[PDB]
Amino acid sequence: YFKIYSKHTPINLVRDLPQGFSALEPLVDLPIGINITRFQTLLALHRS
Amino acid sequence: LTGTGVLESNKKFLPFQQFGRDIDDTTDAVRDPQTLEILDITPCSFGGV
Ligand SMILES: *[C@@H]1O[C@H](CO)[C@@H](O)[C@H](O)[C@H]1NC(C)=O
Repeated sequence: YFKIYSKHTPINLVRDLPQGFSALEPLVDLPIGINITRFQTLLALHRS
Repeated sequence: LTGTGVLESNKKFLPFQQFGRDIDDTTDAVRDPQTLEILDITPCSFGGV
């Protein structure tokens, strides 16, 4: 089971992580049943 | 989940949350399927005679 927990926070700090506490609500539980050892972040390019 | 008790509540459950637990860890509220409402479970009256 792949458990994904999520939390969305409005912040106004410029560079680093704000210091505080926010509990992450569970977002989804996926019955994927696969071996995971590596992960990748997906970004979006901007073209002009 | 089986049990005995009397089934309205004012507890603001979060959407993921289904049931509720007291200090004793006994279930105090549950979310019913089909209708999604939150029912407070209070143990039936008992005591010494
Ligand atoms: C059946 O249950 C689902 C969730 O458990 C609920 O969304 C749906 O409204 C229910 N349908 C009826 C007819 O009770």
